[PDB]
Amino acid sequence: GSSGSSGTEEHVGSGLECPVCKEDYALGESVRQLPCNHLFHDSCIVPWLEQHDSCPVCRKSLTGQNTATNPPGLTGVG
Ligand SMILES: [Zn+2]
Ligand SMILES: [Zn+2]
Repeated sequence: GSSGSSGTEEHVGSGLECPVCKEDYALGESVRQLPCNHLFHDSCIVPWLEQHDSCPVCRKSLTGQNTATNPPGLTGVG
């Protein structure tokens, strides 16, 4: 009958679609991984962390040292 398998690699394409838009990834699509084991589109997270600086899913504090930390961009930012 039907014989064949591939598996579930870290980033192969298994329910890993970006949560920000809930669409999907792409070999060429620049993806970003979080310290909480959560990936996100380099175009969905970039503009996110620069506003919340956390995970849009679990919001896992992406900082441990003192508050004094390099800014996401320029004072202008909200
Ligand atoms: Zn996205
Ligand atoms: Zn997370």
